[PDB]
Amino acid sequence: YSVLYNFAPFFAFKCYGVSPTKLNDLCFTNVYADSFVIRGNEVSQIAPG
Amino acid sequence: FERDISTEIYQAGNKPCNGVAGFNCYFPLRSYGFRPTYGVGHQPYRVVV
Amino acid sequence: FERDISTEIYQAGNKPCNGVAGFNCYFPLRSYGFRPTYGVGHQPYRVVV
Amino acid sequence: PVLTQPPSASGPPGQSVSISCSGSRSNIGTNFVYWYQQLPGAAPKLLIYKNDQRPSGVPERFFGSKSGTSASLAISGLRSEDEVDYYCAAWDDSLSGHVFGAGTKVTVLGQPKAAPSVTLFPPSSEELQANKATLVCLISDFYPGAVTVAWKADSSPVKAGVETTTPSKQSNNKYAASSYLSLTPEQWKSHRSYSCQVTHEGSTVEKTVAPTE
Amino acid sequence: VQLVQSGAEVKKPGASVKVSCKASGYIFSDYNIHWVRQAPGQGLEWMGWISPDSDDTNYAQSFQGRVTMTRDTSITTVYMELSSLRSDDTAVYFCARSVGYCSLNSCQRWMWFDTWGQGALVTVSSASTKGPSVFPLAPSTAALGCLVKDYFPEPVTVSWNSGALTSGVHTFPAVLQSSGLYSLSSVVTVPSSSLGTQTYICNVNHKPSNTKVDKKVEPKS
Ligand SMILES: *[C@@H]1O[C@H](CO)[C@@H](O)[C@H](O)[C@H]1NC(C)=O
Repeated sequence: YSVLYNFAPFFAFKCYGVSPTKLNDLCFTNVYADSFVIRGNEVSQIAPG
Repeated sequence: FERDISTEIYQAGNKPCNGVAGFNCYFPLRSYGFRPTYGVGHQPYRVVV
Repeated sequence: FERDISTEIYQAGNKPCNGVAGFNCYFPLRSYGFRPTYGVGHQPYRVVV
Repeated sequence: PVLTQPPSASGPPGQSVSISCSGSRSNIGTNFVYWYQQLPGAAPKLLIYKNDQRPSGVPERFFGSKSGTSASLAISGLRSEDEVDYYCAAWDDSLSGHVFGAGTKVTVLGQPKAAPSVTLFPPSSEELQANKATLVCLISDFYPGAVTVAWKADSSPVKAGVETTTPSKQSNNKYAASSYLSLTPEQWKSHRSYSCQVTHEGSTVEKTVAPTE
Repeated sequence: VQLVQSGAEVKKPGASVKVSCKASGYIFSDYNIHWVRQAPGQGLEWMGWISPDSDDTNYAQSFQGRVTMTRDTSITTVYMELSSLRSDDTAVYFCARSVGYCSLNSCQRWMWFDTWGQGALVTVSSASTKGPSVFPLAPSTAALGCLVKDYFPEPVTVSWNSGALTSGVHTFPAVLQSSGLYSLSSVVTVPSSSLGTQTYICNVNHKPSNTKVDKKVEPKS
């Protein structure tokens, strides 16, 4: 994840879990990576519940 | 966490639509428009989760 | 047995943050939404040791 | 301290115009930013809370965000409610309290030009018998407001204790200026005549009436 | 909820002015209040916050000693007073209620003014309270006007022919005077054939003075 923070300043980075800096201390096996494009006025309602 | 793709026209009521576009049958896919004229609130963000 | 009070921002990335926060460096303090509309798992318990 | 914003920013309807709000190290960036709008002659209300969201009753049309030590707001569609002013707000530690912005005015990008119509009115005999006389001459039905009234006693302008108001919006989207000047009636009696030639846009008009008529 | 408050009027400088805020509907034990001011044509400014259920208080770094505070929890109100008023303090005052509850200094970050109270413009000036003086006028279609002078305090109501004349009325905004008093004018538009054939009446009423004055405008040859 050290090569993640060089892809322009972000807009929203709120999370409901572990820190991005502590991702290297815990070793994983399965993560979902899906992406899409929405208008910038509709980013706000992407939230659990 | 599930994907869905379709092309059949959605019927909002009791109108039988099987390829025709009535006043109650609308196409369920609407596209954007992305031009530099639009401001910050109407621009595409590559939202990845 | 060590109380720690500090309003400084904690950096969580490669960039050094001194007065900017929101994307990569966060403020270390979060508040409680103490409302009486919850059940029992979120009520404020007045704990003394 | 205060927050530096442009005094005005305008755009044609149907597109998006933005407002900037700079901030210092302690004013913003380490804190959250809120925005308030106010209808003219009314109470201000919340626009964006917690730097991203909006309260109930405020539509999806409004949008605002911040990146570094500055914040930006985006609107899209200027029809009837976005002609009001907007304010940028935050919290800091130097003043230990809420510090607010200066003020931002947003307009739209339309009325035909109206020539000024000044009507001077001489005093009645009831004022002549009561030892009172006020020099009055008023300008109305003009757009845009650029009037400049002069108290000329047929030889030179007079400027001493001049009471002049500001033009205001009437019910017909026009302006109505006013200016009064109270003197002793013997000075008016010594005057040969009187005229208030208003200089609006360059179309100077003269309306001379006799003191005795 | 509704946030009605009582304003004040023009007053002598250096005196004490009382402005109160009423809370209705919601329970007045759990929400802080905030005081702000708005000069005409200027940005807002912050005063401080006062808890309703405690004597909690705090002021800004510039307005410390000229401000006090009083609570009336039985009346379910708060009381706001100003001592040693200034010339450039003619500002509308808002009883702003913030959502949540904060008394700590570090709590103020998450606070937005959820609701506001409608304000009344408080002004400070000196002039004896007396009835309006109507200044007679002659016409220059030729129009005629009605001039009223030294009315105190604001506002005044102008009526033509005791309410019989409604068409053609036109009022003017109030002006400032160097002596501290106020002036106003009312000019109507009449046809050129009815200056002497039909005579109109100009009337004014001032409800603080509780008196009525009438005249009879006559065009001069
Ligand atoms: C993205 O890929 C292109 C492909 O050549 C490259 O030129 C560009 O530098 C890449 N962007 C970043 C931020 O590395």
